[PDB]
Amino acid sequence: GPLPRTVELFYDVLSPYSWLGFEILCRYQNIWNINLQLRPSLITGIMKKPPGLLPRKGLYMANDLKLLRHHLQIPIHFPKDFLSVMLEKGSLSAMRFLTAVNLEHPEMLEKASRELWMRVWSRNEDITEPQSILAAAEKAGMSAEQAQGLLEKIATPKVKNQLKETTEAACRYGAFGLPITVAHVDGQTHMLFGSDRMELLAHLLGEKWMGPIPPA
Amino acid sequence: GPLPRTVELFYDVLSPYSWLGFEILCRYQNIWNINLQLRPSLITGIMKKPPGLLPRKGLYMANDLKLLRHHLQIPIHFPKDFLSVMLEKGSLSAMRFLTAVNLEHPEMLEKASRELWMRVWSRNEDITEPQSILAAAEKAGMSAEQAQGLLEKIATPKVKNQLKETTEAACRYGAFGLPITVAHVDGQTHMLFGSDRMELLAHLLGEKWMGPIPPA
Repeated sequence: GPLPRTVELFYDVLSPYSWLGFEILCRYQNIWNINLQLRPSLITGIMKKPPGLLPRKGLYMANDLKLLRHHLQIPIHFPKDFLSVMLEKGSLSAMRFLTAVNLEHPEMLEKASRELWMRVWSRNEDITEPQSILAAAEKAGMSAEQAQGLLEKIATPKVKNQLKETTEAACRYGAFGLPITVAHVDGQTHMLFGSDRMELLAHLLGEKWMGPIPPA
Repeated sequence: GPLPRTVELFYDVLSPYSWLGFEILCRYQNIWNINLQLRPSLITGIMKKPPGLLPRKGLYMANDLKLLRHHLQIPIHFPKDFLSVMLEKGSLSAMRFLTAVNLEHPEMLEKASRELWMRVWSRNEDITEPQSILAAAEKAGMSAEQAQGLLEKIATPKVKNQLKETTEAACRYGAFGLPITVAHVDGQTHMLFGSDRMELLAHLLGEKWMGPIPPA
């Protein structure tokens, strides 16, 4: 039959909306005729303040994630401590780990990514310490040795360069933030920003949109 | 039967995404059990730069409106001249006119608003000159005298104050930009930003989402 359309998702586990778009795409990956390609990326390679105590956009995000938790049925929870803190700690080791997973055991990438989001954006757990990464990896179903082997590659030139190259690809697609979803279909390439454009994606693909929680 | 839910749309004809959200809402106004309340507002009362020649977000908007023209079937066209120019000229008279229409002939507000968007965001026509406003009003189906009568009220304290008050209401709902859609349902008030959250709105209302172009 006709070849599946490649849909690339560029994401960083530090991004709440990246998780939301990720889950919607994963839900459609065996329904639509697509080749979902996960692209672990680093927001700090892309991103190029209000004096008010409680900025309007910050309030909006807090309210929005509350609604989207229910709408998408994803257990996303705003962190108990300052967002600034999670963000300052960063996701470098985590994204390098996911890059290593992509290179060695791509079939584990989806669950590994989900488990890291579950730490940072569901349970408010650290994702910068080695033990933290390993905990997520083992929850994803990786063996301790497998996870430890991948952990040891986080700082290798190959993994560091792959993450840079993937992040650069996002930039070349016009990314000003994550997530971006890139569909290659009908002889064109389309970049969509955020988690709220999946119905438009469906239309680009000529596929049926059944909402953020499609049936069996 | 149960009372319709009030859904407020705060908009400025200078905003392209306000037009898009407007049309989707107007399409559902007699399908869902809602009382659609149009709220003419002024972006300049709410809004509180990249050195690069062609900023990424500007490219994104250009590409996005191209896709959305087809997805929503709305004849939106990026202006031939600099956006900065349309924006510098502003929409003050136009939004005051629409405020006057809301106060005197609310049943004409939908078409009057549409015709002003058709000028600025479809045909790249001026919306600051009196003759421009009148042209849109007459296209909406207003009599020349009716339109002229409203035009003469643009600078009255009553109209000026109403526009300020409406814009202030948007601010009090947390607006950091337009459009915002405010649904009062199930004992809560929810503010949604932009034109891409209408499926979420449907879910809040317990109504069926049939895409941006619902059937008869």
